[PDB]
Amino acid sequence: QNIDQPTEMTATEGAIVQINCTYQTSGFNGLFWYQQHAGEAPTFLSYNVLDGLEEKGRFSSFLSRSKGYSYLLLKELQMKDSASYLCAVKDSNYQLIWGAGTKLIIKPDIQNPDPAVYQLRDSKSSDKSVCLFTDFDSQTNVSQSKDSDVYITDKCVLDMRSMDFKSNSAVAWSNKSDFACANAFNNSIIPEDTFFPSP
Amino acid sequence: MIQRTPKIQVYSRHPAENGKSNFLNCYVSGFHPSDIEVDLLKNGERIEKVEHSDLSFSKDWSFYLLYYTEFTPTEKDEYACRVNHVTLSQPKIVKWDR
Amino acid sequence: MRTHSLRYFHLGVSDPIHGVPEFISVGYVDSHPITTYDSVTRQKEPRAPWMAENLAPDHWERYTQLLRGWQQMFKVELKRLQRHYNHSGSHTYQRMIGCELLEDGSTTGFLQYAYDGQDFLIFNKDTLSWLAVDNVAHTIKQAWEANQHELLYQKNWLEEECIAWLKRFLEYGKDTLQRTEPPLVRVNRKTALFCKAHGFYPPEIYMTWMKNGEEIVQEIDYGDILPSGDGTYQAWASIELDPQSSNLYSCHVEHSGVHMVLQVP
Amino acid sequence: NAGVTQTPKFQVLKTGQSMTLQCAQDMNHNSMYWYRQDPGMGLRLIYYSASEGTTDKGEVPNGYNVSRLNKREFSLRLESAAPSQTSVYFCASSVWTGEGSGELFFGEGSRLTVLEDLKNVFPPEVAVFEPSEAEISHTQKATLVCLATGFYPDHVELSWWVNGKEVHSGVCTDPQPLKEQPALNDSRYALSSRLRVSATFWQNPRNHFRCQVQFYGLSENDEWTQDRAKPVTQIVSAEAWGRA
Ligand SMILES: [Cl-]
Repeated sequence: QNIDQPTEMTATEGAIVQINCTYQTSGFNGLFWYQQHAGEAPTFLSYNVLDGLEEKGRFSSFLSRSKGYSYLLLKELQMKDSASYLCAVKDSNYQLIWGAGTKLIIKPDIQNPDPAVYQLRDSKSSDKSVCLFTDFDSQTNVSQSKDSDVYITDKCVLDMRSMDFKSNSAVAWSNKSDFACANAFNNSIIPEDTFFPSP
Repeated sequence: MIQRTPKIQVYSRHPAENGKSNFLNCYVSGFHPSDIEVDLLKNGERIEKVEHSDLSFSKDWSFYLLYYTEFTPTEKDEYACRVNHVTLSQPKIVKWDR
Repeated sequence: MRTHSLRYFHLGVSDPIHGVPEFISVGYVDSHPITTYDSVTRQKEPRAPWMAENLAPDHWERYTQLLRGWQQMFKVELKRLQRHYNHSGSHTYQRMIGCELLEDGSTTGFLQYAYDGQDFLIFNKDTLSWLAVDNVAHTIKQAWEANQHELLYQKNWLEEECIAWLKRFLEYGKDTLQRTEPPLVRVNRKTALFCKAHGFYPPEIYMTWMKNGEEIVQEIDYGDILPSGDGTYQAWASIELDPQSSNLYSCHVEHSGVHMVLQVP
Repeated sequence: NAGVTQTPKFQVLKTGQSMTLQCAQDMNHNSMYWYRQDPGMGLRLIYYSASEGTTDKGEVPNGYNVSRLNKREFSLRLESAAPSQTSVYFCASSVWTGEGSGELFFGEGSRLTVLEDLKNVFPPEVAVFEPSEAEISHTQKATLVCLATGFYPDHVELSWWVNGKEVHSGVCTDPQPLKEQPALNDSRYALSSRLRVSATFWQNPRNHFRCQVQFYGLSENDEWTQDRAKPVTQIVSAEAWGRA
């Protein structure tokens, strides 16, 4: 008996995504989808047991019993749809078999990109120098550091709700004397117009 | 609720023959609710080594049971089935008619 | 293959006499018990050797757990019903679920409940609705029909799962369930003619009397088909003799695709 | 109307230690379940309880036992913890077992890490870095950064506090920590978070910014023998003030 779904999918805010689940079981008593935000409990999304499509708000769930296949369809994607999606099938003895889950990543629509690398102010309590790559469009990918004494985190989307403003950023830091924001993200492909303020 | 009284049928496994071993069956069916008391009688006395199937379920929601005992029919010996149920005021006796 | 069926019955009793189970559940394939569970043993066990021989201990362990859960659910439902009927004393609640695989390949599926041995709720898996016989059933009807997914699940189980289980058990039990033992048939006089058949399997049989080549069903007394105790069955049918006229009487028996006629000289 | 309540949220254990996870539900559900969730695989059932008064093994029962104490409570016991039992544990419940279509209701999860030795447990060092003046003049916004570094295991909760109240708007915290030494199985971790405000808000000298990290670590009964301070459960924070 097994259940298969892709490990990860990436789509753009506002778009549509279809998450596939295929299953091979001894018997079939229905298919469930659950949503699981990172660090949180799974919550029930949908149940299908006859063939067809069922809609529920922006989500729809489809089932083909003869193909052993279901999909979860998310329309008008929002950042809050970023989560894992778990498929599970009830077999002939009413036991659930769980798929390993699909991590859904949503790229925000950055209206006015203004890519830049800024030097944050030192803390008197830390020996680290800290650099912030920010305001770049979502097609940019942030590479991990090639130096073992430089730490670079992946990009993160922040939402300034009062201003209806979203922005991507990544952080690099080090206590090495060789470290400078001009070189912090040298292992990444960054936009040609990235702004580097004078030191 | 409506309580249904048991139908009671007494018969041998095979066509009976004096001197030839057989089985005496009492088939009790169509009754509701399920508590029921069944005894086979030889000459009006309760037979001791008597077996029965598990309570069984019919599609129409009533119950049935088969009570049976091994025996050798003779000309003299008379056999019967005695049944009590909530629908019956006194135990009901059906004789084995051969 | 002739027609075959799989059914599971539940019985709940609200105030049972000492030692008598408040809950029993029994499965059947055709007329053959295959499984049993009750609230005294709290174990699901095979009732046919070909079930014991083909289903591993993990099957009995899993369904034992499920039936313990179904026992508790049944007690809660019966408590609800008897409170809403405003009934005192001991009352019964029954369920039957199952399916038939017909000789022509078609299928049926059914699910119904009874209170005190009378129809209470009957599922229609085509209209996906429950038929309620009274206003206590009507309240339950409304609650169950508000759960559309559960109606769909039950339709799928009746149409697909149940039939798959039936075919699986039919193959386990093929030496018993698919055999044929033809009837031994005789006529005697008791004034009526008795046509008597025994030793046959499967139990489905049709016996009748014809007079001069015509069947008068209203004049015929049909005996029940009865278990003989050895796995075979017996049955009979009688017709009254007219002492005023001679007639050609014949007993007709049909069993498992074979027809038999015994003419009374 | 609490739903499913399980405790504890986090726990570090030494190999061989005992532990009980608690789960209660107030939904009058009949069936309860204990699952473990591990990277790269589907949920695996450990033990379940179809109804009050019965329990049975799931798919991975070895090393565990359970007690269905009553209708509401289903506890999970690790009598002798082992490193393979490092996992995230979820209790769940359903209205009953016969509801073929019935869904599961999940508790919040319990993250267990089982270690051969507790000498690898460290709280985070927490530092806050004030916004770049170039950012303020280029964008009219101001991004503070909080770094929580060197902690192990990954049992932390980072939050921002502005004027003594927790905030979420304008915050992004890495969803996954960074392994400071990616090649080591027991590497300590780093976590970064950003809080972005308008330049006007940052430029009010009486606005107060604090990054706080709750670390779940050792308790009184855990044995400690190292020279450094015992890495107990604790809150580590760092602060900044608005700058005119
Ligand atoms: Cl109706």
